[PDB]
Amino acid sequence: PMTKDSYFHKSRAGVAGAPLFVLLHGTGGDENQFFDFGARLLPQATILSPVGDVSEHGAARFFRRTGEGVYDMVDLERATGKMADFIKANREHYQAGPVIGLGFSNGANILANVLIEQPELFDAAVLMHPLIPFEPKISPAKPTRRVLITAGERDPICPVQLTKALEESLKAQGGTVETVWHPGGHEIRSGEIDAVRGFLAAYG
Repeated sequence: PMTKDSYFHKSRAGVAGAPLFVLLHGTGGDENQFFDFGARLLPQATILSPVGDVSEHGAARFFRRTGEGVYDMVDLERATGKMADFIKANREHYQAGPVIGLGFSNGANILANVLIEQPELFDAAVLMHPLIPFEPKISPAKPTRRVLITAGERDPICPVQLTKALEESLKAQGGTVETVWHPGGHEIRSGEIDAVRGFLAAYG
């Protein structure tokens, strides 16, 4: 490999100075899950969509859970470090401006940890049904950071209290944080997609 090529991924070269839009699929998805979704969203962002590097007999993800589902913290740290680099490296390559990310479930989770470990990398992030189990140590982000969390209130995978708590954690780094709830489960509602559209409209 090379360094911006560190994940296998789809890409659509955008205008110089325009956002780097990185989108991260859920467990079981891949590089085409979110690609055109976000091409459509930021008509001229440079767009970047990797397939995760862990395979869970078949289903691809961005970091390892043990059997019966508990996150592997060494692998998560490994993957967070890989993502960060991958993003910085493509920033260079396309001469992109703001970095924006969007993730669903497992993908919002790797993205959330980046928000935590590199608090100053992202300008905007949308977390779709995140699950963060631990309590993040808090480092300050950029006052312009904007984050959107979308969540289900009967999501058997994402306990309300943990979403509510991730919310406050990010909110303490600085920037804004907005959570849009729906009754209902792990599914993305059309209402979530709306809020996504309204949220990223500030960026182009």
